[PDB]
Amino acid sequence: TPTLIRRVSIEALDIPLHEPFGIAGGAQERAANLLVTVELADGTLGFGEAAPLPAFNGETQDGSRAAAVSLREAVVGSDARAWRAVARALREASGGGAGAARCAIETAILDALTKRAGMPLWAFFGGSGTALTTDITITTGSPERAEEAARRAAAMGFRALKVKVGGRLAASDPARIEAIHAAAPGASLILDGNGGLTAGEALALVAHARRLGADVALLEQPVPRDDWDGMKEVTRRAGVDVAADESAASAEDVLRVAAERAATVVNIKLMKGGIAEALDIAAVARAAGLGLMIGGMVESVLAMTASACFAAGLGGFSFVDLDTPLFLAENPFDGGFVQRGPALSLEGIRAGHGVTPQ
Amino acid sequence: TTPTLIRRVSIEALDIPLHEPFGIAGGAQERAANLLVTVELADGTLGFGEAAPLPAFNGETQDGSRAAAVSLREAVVGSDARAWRAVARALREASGGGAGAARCAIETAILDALTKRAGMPLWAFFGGSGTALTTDITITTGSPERAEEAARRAAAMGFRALKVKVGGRLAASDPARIEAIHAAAPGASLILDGNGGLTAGEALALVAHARRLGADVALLEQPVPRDDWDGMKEVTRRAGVDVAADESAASAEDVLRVAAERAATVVNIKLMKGGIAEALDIAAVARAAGLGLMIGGMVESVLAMTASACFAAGLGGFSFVDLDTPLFLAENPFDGGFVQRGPALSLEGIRAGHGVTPQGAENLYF
Repeated sequence: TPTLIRRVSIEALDIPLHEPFGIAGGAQERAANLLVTVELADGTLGFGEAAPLPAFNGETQDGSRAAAVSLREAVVGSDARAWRAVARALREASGGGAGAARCAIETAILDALTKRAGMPLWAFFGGSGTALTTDITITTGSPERAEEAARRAAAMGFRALKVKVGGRLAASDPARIEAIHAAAPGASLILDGNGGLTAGEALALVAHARRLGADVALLEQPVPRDDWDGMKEVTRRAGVDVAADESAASAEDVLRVAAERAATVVNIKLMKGGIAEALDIAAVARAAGLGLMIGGMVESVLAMTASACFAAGLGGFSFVDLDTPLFLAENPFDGGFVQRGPALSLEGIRAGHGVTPQ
Repeated sequence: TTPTLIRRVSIEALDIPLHEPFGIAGGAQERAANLLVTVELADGTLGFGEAAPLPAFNGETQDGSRAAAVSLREAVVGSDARAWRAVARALREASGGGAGAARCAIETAILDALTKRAGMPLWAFFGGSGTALTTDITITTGSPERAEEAARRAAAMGFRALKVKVGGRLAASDPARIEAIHAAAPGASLILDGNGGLTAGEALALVAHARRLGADVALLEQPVPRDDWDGMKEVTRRAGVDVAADESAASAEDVLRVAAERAATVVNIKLMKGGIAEALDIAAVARAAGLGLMIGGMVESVLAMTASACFAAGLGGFSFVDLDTPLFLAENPFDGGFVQRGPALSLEGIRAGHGVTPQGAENLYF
């Protein structure tokens, strides 16, 4: 059987970070990710990315590697056509953990499966469209640096801006939103708390934004997941859409998020629990009445093209937050999406997710 | 020219004789009055689908479905088969969520063409969790004698699960019907299917009867009508066995509600109620909500049935398989599909699409 999985290889994917559009970078961070290569018995190669992020859920580069080395056995000798069974077997074999290693494996599998079929991964997911419009992140920091980044972004076509708020440097938030809004007044704002706010603090921030004139399109995970009360409060009161990220870790979370009104939008990420889980979270969310958002960790072109294919294929996504390749200094890959400012195009992808290592 | 654009959709009569009429709660089908939909791609790939509307189930007819497909042609012809979800979304919107059987035919024919030209079996497309299923078989309305008979024949062929139709014109039969069945197939699990032609009162009593005869009633299926939500709730609470929503679970939305209201513990998913896209969403909401999954159908040939088996076996996770209508048809106008060995359905020989091919047509180009 030409689809049996023959080998799973794992190597470093260390990709330097820079600030988009020229600006002064600083101390030089790197995205410490992994490239997973799945090889079928007929020689087909599929490709996936593990982008673990410690600050999001404690997963790490070496930990993901050790994870995939372990899962390797449970995958080798299985049929790639049995993709959902393998994803199940991966889940059982990791105790439900190690979401980024499993994501890399499932992506590599589906990439191999669809590319040998002559099929684009966007079509596999449904091909509702091939075009997305992404937001771009305004990196935390000065009121004056946020001004300049809002300015540059607007200059390259970006009309939707995701602004990190709270936590470290939170006293500056009001000034930041001031400067960003005055710099890019035509621009839409996503206020992303990453669980860093009290309910009261997030309300005051939205209220200040709107009194300025800013179109606040969305308030993202303002309070921590365990603050169900804060999530319900903010959703009830904000008068804008509120997104669950941490509060939407499973399909069972989105039923709860729906039934309690803890948010109106779900941020879905492939890296969190893999493609099988993410496909279920999206159907439950759409059934339950909530808006759909596609996101990611700090991902190269490979993992983001994959997310793009999922979102474009499934259709019906209101928010797209897939800007991470703009923050990368190098690109070790051929193919993938085509970007024109916020405009993302998958028209050109004809086989799997179309990304291949140079 | 893009190979996967839809150049032509045909629709033709698919009339297959039933040996005996297929009796449900107030409804007999004496012919399967279905349609065959053929989608042809620009590269020449043919994809095949089946509309099996069942008037007695939800009011769709052969001719209603035929006219609906024709009205929908523009949402289909000239569209890319790679965009199957956009096509289903556009059929669903131009239909208002009606015309389920026509929409299933079309999405089935598109997916069939998309996968076959790609050399991908449909069960693989759906997830490939397995390639084998075990079907129940149905003991349809009539005397308590032709049921006694039917139950022994099924038990001998290997059927460990029996679905007994109940209610309607002949509901005095049911209590004895179930006696004659348990005695003849003592190893057999039972599904009592009401097709909404009962009250709660009856449903619960009819269970209780069966329970104390020693019968393993494994499921009570939709005993009350679709908009008796209180009755579904009551039977789910007091029955003591699993309850399936069928008529009450036509959208993923209904399934969320069925879960939250505790109106069933099981969902009967059919490709034909709302098409394949609707069905994918319902399966996910159903496992999310903790509901068991049942894969069922209308009165379908080998074509729509194999599509369903590819769906259920690809997805994995199904507790009930009720895919037994080809057993009731006096002919099989198709080659390929699942291989059947009594209750056993095998999909291993399906190499591309659903593997089914046929052995005046409405013809639609542009």
